[PDB]
Amino acid sequence: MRLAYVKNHEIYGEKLLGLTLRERIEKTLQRAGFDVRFFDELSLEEAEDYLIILEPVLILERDLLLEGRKILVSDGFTVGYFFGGDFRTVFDGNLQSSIEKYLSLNNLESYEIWAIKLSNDNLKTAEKLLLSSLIGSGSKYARGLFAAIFLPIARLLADWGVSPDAVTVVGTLGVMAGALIFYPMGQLFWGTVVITVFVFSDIIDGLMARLLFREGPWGAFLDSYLDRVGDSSVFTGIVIWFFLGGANPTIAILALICLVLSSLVSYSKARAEGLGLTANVGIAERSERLVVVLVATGLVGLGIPSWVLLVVLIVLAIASVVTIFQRVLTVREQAKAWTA
Amino acid sequence: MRLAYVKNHEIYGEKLLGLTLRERIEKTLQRAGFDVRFFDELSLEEAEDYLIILEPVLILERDLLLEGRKILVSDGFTVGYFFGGDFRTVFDGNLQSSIEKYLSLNNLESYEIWAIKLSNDNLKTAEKLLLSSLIGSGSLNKYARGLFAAIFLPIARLLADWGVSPDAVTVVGTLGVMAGALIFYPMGQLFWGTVVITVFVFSDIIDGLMARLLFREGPWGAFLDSYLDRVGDSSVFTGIVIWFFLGGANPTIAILALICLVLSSLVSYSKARAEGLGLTANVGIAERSERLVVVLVATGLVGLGIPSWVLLVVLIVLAIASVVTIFQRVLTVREQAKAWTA
Ligand SMILES: [Mg+2]
Ligand SMILES: [Mg+2]
Ligand SMILES: [Mg+2]
Ligand SMILES: [Mg+2]
Repeated sequence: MRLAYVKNHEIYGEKLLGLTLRERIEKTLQRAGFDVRFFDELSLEEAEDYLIILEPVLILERDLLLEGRKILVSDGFTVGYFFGGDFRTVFDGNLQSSIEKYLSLNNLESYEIWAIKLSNDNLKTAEKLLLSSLIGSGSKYARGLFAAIFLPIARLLADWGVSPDAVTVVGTLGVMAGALIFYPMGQLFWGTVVITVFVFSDIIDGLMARLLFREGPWGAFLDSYLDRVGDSSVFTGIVIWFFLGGANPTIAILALICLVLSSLVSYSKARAEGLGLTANVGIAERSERLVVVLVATGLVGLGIPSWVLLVVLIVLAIASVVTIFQRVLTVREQAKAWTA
Repeated sequence: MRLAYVKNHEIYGEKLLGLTLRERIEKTLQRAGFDVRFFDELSLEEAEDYLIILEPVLILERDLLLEGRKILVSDGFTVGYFFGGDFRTVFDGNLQSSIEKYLSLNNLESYEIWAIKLSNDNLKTAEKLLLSSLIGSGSLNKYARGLFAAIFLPIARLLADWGVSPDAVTVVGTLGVMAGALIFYPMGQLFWGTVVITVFVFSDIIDGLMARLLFREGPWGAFLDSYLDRVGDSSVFTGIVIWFFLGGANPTIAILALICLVLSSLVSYSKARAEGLGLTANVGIAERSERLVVVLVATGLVGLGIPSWVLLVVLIVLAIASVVTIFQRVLTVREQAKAWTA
């Protein structure tokens, strides 16, 4: 059993991005496999590991792995100590004496972590940093600019108490509204701007789920599922429009083939992960495919010749096919390697 | 190291459903984590576990779990003995004496297994039983089940003798379905397309049987079956959609087919992704073969000239069933996740 004692502070009560700093550090430490005890004055319990944080601190590092005794530091600051169970036979109720004694007794290296010391003045800074910590793998210059463009939305939704599931669902309904209503009507441009607007909700729900500590398998599932639904709806709309009012059967056929191939490309990865093996490899990514399809469709909606769309649909189809082939090949390799 | 000694016989060399009985028992014992030694006369080696099979026997039980010393029996028959390492200090070179002495020394309980004693006369029977043990059929009458196994015995024999792999069967079958769906249907031949698809559809059951029979049960097999099954169904709906959007001149049917295509993809993806996440969802009102049956029968009927609204109705009902299936799966995985946090 691992125990972590954190000292109470005045600033731990402040609310940051929907949680308090106290609950946030507590849940953070919980993610590290520690049972958290808040203390004004320490009463030690029998256990194996002891992680002692004194000064108020915001830990920005996502995965913290603590193995063996050591000292926790950020930019010259000492944020906390990690002592083993032996320290229970040391601590006499005086802090510095027991610390310096355990340090004279034990030789410990220094471990670098991503953290910021809390102060009343730098809270804004802390918030900014916290926002920056959520990112990746993202777009690195572009990533920095990126955090800047999606930071206010995440901040706003976090402050209003909006859940990420709500965001995912609303976004998908928006995409469905653009794809299944405007497109069959023959409005390709406005449909495209609606879809494009409500598509970034995937990245939004990821930031909010990460920010609010909710995460989980359900979260991952929902993002993936609704993402699939979204793409399928987009292609469905294209297919419908060009089969009827668009009066272009060949585009409609290519779009339909792309719909099916998309479903199959997603299903390959999903089913593979289901068998316990893995396949992340493919040339075609959801956002890139989305981008080319949306840009082409929008262009055609502004009057660009439809053969551009024909070409892009051909290329996307072929890319989906070779991606499928790649995935099937690597899962084959994995299986045959697993049997041996 | 675990050792299993099986005594050599004249009939072990005979080939049954593509393998010899000898290789079959050896590979069976290999699946149990045993190193197999075939012997005309026993030479014992130092080891931990000793599994001794004397009489020629075809073991029909799939998973055999052996923990601790015990006696192996099938329907009153005693098929073999399981002795520990101590038996190395017993065997003096006589078989019967050391076995009966060790049986007099040690009290071992009796474990029931599914197996059949080999004889020259009953070979046909054995073949039948093995076949019957390998094939599943969902919700089939025991008469219907017997009949079904009876109709696939010649097929299994033929494919086993010709050297055809189960992968070959799955792929060929899927190509057949695709040939029916993406060629005949867009041409406007719904009936013949339907008969092509219906003919090449049973290949799923065939590849399951062959993969089980030839002992290739691995993760690759499951992957390939699932994937090509998805490809097949998607191709079927794709064909329907294409035909009815252009020459079939029925936009509402085409739309219903497209919606069903998407919902099908989503219903499958739900299960695949759920399993990927480590949770499970086997629950839904709709099963693949039943859906296949109603769709194919309706489409074929329309292809023989029956009015297309029948197909419209069946597509609506199938759509709704897919939707509620989606609800069940999403709801239960939600329940599981929320239950997992608690
Ligand atoms: Mg998302
Ligand atoms: Mg996503
Ligand atoms: Mg099969
Ligand atoms: Mg199958």
